[PDB]
Amino acid sequence: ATQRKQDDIKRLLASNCHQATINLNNQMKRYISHKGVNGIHYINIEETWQKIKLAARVIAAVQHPEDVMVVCSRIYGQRAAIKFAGYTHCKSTSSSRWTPGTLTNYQTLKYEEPRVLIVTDPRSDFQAIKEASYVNIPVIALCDSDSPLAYVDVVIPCNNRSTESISMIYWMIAREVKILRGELSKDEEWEVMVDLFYHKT
Amino acid sequence: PVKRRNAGRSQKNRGHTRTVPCTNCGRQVAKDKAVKRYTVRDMVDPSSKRDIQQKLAFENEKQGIPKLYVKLQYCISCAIHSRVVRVRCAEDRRIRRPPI
Amino acid sequence: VKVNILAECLKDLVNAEKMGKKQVLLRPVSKVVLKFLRIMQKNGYIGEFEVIDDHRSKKVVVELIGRINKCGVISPRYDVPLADFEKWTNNILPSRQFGNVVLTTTYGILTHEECRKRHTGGKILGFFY
Amino acid sequence: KNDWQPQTKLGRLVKYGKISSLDEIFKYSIPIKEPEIIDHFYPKNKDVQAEHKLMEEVLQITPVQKQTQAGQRTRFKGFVVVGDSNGHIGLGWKVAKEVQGAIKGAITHAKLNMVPVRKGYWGNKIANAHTIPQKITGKSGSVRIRLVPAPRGTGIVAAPIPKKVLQFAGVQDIYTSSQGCTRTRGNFLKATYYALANTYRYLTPDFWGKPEDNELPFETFSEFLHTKA
Amino acid sequence: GRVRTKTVKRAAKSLIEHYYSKLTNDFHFNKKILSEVAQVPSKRLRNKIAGFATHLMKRIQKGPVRGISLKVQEEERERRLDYVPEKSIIDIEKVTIDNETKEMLKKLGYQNIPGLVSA
Amino acid sequence: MNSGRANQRSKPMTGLINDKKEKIDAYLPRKCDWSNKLIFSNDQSSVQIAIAEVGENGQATGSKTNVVLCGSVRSKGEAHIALENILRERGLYPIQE
RNA sequence: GCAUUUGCCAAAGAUGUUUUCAUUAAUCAAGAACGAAAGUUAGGGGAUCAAAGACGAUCAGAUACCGUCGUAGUCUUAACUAUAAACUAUACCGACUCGGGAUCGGCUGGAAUAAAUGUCCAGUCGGCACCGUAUGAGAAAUCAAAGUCUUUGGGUUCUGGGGGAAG
RNA sequence: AUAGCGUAUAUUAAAGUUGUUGCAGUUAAAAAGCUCGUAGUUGAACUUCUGUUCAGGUUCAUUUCGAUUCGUCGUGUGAAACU
Ligand SMILES: [Mg+2]
Ligand SMILES: [Mg+2]
Ligand SMILES: [Mg+2]
Ligand SMILES: [Mg+2]
Ligand SMILES: [Mg+2]
Ligand SMILES: [Mg+2]
Ligand SMILES: [Mg+2]
Ligand SMILES: [Mg+2]
Ligand SMILES: [Mg+2]
Ligand SMILES: [Mg+2]
Ligand SMILES: [Mg+2]
Ligand SMILES: [Mg+2]
Ligand SMILES: [Zn+2]
Repeated sequence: ATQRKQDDIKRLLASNCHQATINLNNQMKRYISHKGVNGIHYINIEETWQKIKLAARVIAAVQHPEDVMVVCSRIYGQRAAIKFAGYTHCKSTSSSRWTPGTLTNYQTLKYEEPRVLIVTDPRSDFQAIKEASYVNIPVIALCDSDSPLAYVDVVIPCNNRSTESISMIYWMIAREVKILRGELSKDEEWEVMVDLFYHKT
Repeated sequence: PVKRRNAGRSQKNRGHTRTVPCTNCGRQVAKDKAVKRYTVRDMVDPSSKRDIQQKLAFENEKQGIPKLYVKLQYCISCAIHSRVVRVRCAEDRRIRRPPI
Repeated sequence: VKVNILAECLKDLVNAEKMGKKQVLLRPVSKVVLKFLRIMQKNGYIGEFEVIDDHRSKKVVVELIGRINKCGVISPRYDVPLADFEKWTNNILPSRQFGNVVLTTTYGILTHEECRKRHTGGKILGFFY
Repeated sequence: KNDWQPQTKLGRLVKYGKISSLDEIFKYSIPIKEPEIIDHFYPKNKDVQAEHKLMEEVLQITPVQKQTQAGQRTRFKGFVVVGDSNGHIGLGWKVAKEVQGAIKGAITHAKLNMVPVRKGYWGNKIANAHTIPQKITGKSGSVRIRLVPAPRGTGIVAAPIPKKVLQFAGVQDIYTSSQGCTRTRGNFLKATYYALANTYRYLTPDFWGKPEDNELPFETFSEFLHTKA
Repeated sequence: GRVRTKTVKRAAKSLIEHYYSKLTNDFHFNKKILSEVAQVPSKRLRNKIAGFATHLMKRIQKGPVRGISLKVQEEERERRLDYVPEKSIIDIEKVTIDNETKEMLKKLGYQNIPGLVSA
Repeated sequence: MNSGRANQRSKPMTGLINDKKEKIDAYLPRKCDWSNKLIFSNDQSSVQIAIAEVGENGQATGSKTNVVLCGSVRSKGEAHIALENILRERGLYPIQE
């Protein structure tokens, strides 16, 4: 608990990143702290923080950022993740329609060959993960309690339901990646509001 | 080629289940196997309803005409022929709570 | 009805190696099971293991890495004269180049190799590779 | 258009003479979809004495039937084996309405299917690994094949078909055992192939230690790939 | 029977794709534009293409359209969508915690971090 | 009870070695860092994750840990676990603050 | 195979046990207890249906499907008989390998109320199942066993070896 | 094929189509309608574990060395399973 870390957990809490649906894929058993009277499943936030940083370290690892690929289906993380790809200089799946064959078919128009893949809802974005499975491509996923971890290498426990949550997760990851890349000081605050990544109605 | 896993009858954990005569034909059929639909209909065509509800002597009736209750039990040949149940594709074949 | 505790423990073991599991709880256990494990460990396959004393039979946790391709029991425990060794090493083992057939002898429980070096034989227990 | 323009990252890495050897591709388990990458490592300059000469063989050609809108529509299937007698083998098959077509497509397939057989020692280890490290098993459809290592100069003891496969793999000495309906040639071939492939799947005792940790070719060569050609 | 075909819709997509800055709500303009821009073997064809492309200009004026990706106009539209107040929603120095959230924080020991208001 | 796992990595891996002490083995496969299985030529789903090294200034060092995982492990959804623990034993996780 | 009320008679599982015995167990040629329906023997009974049969109709022909009748049977005492697609067409005892809700019977805590042989929640033991899923199996259909099988051995009975002839 | 070579019949491999090794039995032939049970076959765990010292070989390794030679010998030193 530095001031930095306290700011991190405060941000995470405020964005309500720790609220989950009621189903537990048992694969998630380890990431979930509390099970409430109202059935709400509560995530340990420390695990979230840790995983965010881990992820950032995987992304810093790929030499050339365009070999990292963010994939999102839902409407919330469209905005957030396109901004993410914006600051992170990587590739975005914009069209919510992921084309079967995108990773597998060298003949497709959307054809990509990332070194690392990042998905917003393993459950929604599943076809992407399945394709990654055919190519030897590792995956960082944003993961709710209901989400299958099959073929998922880094789990960041989240609430991938809300804009607030998803957006501030992609945000924090982006900021940490910036830091690791020396595009940003470790001590310095980032002038980009989280509010950008929110989905406007 | 086992067609159904159910084998058509809902019966497990017993050797024997009571046999029921089919409404339509009267053929004996297994109570598990039987296509059974409970019917609450009205005795009368809606037009006919208007006509009668005019003439009802006791004005203290609010929906004061009885419904007709039927527990209808069909042998398979009958419930197929009679379209109560009809042929579906392999995947749909296992669908359990379908109507509207 | 439990017959052959070595068989229980061995199969449960192989199963967990096969499922990529990191360790096995093993119950119940015998001398023979522990000497068999002491053998596989000495020979490089399993890792460290711990014995748990419940007042009755016992339990045994086994750290595995993964090495064991298979480890079986032969039942019945046949009679294996020195003459028959060839048979059993050709029939049971993956290749000449490795893997062991463990036996009880009046000189104790041995890698079939330890048996050629001790010049004895006769009761087959199991194998691992 | 006799010049190859790579559609794969790996394709680029190969054509431009960057990834060293074929086995290296096999090592980093980089998927080969491009049937060029393979002809690369096997040069067509034609020096008659190399055992690295890449060989193609048609094995099967089948008149397959379909009943379609009152017509009976025939195509051809074919099976093809590709191998250098030194360590490397692939098997492929293709359906097409013209024979030489089925053949070409099957050659291409077989190349995409290249696999690293492992060669072991029977008895005392002296010179040329003449056989397999262990006994292993191919499984395709009903069929099973078991490959058991044989002593020096035993030669290949095996049916005409798996024999042909094995010779392409460069296993000199072997014992065979087969279960199932073996006359189904595609399943027999397949089985033998998968079997041969499982050689490297088996964790033998000599594989026990810590492996080398290397960076993938793509991470090393990242600079190259992101130049625009 | 006025359903329009493959050739025509591919065409219209392309014509907008490259030319959107040149294009008008007027058919008669867009048909001449097309004529200059392209090889179209038929009068009839060109006119069908121009009409559909016009139709799609009108559909674009209203909002997003499937099948056509105009990256310039989409990035302009993206900058359009950003608006940020100075306060955000996100106040680090004041944050509100449920009862259950509090229980999990007790578990991690973070229950007391500065600026946390329980509800 | 870690001992066997450590001793396992203690010495280097070797392909087939004849009595003349040559290396005969065409290539030395990578083995998975969790299950310790062999990484196929043909493995569609086997994966090598590189993770960056971090100086106290947040700086990447350009230094990388590579964690190899094998098809069966990712596929069973053990990956998200395996990795974390592999990073423990290498001393890189959890992340300090 | 078993479905109305109540009373009686003996029996049973699961659960609960910091109760007792202490290997007393598993499977099983011999040898035995059961064993739908139909059928048989000797009495009863006989309402419904209803083989045989008598008739109507239908039909080229109907000794059939349909209709009106109707005997044995159907029910019951004592007895025989031993057979079914007697079907999960899936032997029994024992391990071990995925996930998820629900269900029937015990128990253990907890919560609400109108304070109980009732609710809800969380455990768990045993049942009948189901839904996902297998980098497990299979010729497949499919199978959480039909998995832990050429990487072939936990214990034990039974059965098969091209088709007919022929039970 | 060859001074031999056809054919018929029994038998051997082919046959994991008799199966101990080694087969099948939901639907291809195949689990007995069901229980009890004697022969038969089958049977849970525990007992001088262990440690310390000596010697003899037998193996192993080799940044110990040697001698000679087309490879054995001697020697190290430690390391083993022994006896
Ligand atoms: Mg029955
Ligand atoms: Mg055969
Ligand atoms: Mg009578
Ligand atoms: Mg007439
Ligand atoms: Mg009558
Ligand atoms: Mg209670
Ligand atoms: Mg089988
Ligand atoms: Mg399969
Ligand atoms: Mg299932
Ligand atoms: Mg067997
Ligand atoms: Mg039949
Ligand atoms: Mg005993
Ligand atoms: Zn009927």
